[PDB]
Amino acid sequence: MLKQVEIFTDGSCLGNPGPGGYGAILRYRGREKTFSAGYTRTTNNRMELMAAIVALEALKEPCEVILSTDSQYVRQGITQWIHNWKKRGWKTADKKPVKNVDLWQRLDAALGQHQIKWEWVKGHAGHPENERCDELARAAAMNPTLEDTGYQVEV
Repeated sequence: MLKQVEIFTDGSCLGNPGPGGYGAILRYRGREKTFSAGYTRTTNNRMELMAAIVALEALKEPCEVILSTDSQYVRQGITQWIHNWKKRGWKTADKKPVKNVDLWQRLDAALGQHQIKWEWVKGHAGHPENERCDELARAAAMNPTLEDTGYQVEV
């Protein structure tokens, strides 16, 4: 049994907005849990964030996690923006709510309990687990069954 929770995530979208989905693989306890769902109308950025949310939300106690994803948007958010957005109450410079604040806040809450180590992989050089996420995300977007409630053409 691994001594660290391993998480792999990916998200895909056919349009902007368009049908999209995510794939997440989680290695927790002695199991391998796979999560995937497609949404009728959403975006690539929101699916990549949803991948990470559902995997962390599965975590029932404070863990030491290693998250692997080739998503620029999650990376950008986590390394450059998230800190600053909390200091500014989740608003832009022109004082509006940040884009996808709904998901970034959800993600923020989900990271809180954990000791997380981020692994940013390049698309063409991920582990066998990242490729399966991609494949899952792509298949989910082809048969979408959920509604992305928080999506807005708007804010």
